[PDB]
Amino acid sequence: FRTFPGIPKWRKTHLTYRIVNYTPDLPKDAVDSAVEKALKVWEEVTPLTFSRLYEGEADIMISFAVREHGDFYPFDGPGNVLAHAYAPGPGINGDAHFDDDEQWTKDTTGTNLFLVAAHEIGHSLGLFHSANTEALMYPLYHSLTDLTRFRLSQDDINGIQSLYGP
Ligand SMILES: CC(C)C[C@H](CC(=O)NO)C(=O)N[C@@H](CC(C)C)C(=O)N[C@@H](Cc1ccccc1)C(N)=O
Ligand SMILES: [Ca+2]
Ligand SMILES: [Zn+2]
Ligand SMILES: [Zn+2]
Repeated sequence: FRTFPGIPKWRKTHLTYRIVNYTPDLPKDAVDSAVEKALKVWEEVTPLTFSRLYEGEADIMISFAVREHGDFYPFDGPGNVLAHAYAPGPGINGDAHFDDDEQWTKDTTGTNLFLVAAHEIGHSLGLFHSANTEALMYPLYHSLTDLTRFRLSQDDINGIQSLYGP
């Protein structure tokens, strides 16, 4: 698949992200916080260091839409998941649009801009898709591992242990 070694299309252990827009269901700042947390443990695992936009383009920049836009996995509307993204290279390199349609939350679930952010931050680089418990590749927004020490996927091992190449 994607990912590894020495990192994809940016050989620096100092990368960035940017919420292009923000869907104004949770605070803009809370949707940013949903993403920004994702980053936070992605940086614990790989040697990389993510943060909001330094300059220019980024690794993964995230917009907001869904309500029948025509992209990847869009428009299932509030509740479910919904980053309807593209990989590192594909889209606006590392692209993700969060169900703008939602009513961003954490009713244990509903939807949290947070985990699809991980599914996006991750989807871009290349640990993209697997089937394990602790993983960000795990099926949904009942994020077991929780982003504090999010010990991501089994592909996160054979992906993020590449990212940290430098
Ligand atoms: C952790 C999550 C953010 C990413 C995962 C896993 C993945 O990589 N899919 O490609 C996901 O997209 N799961 C979707 C698959 C698809 C819709 C994109 C899903 O199962 N969504 C749940 C949403 C949900 C939420 C609340 C309750 C129950 C279910 C569903 N529609 O069954
Ligand atoms: Ca949804
Ligand atoms: Zn879109
Ligand atoms: Zn996926």
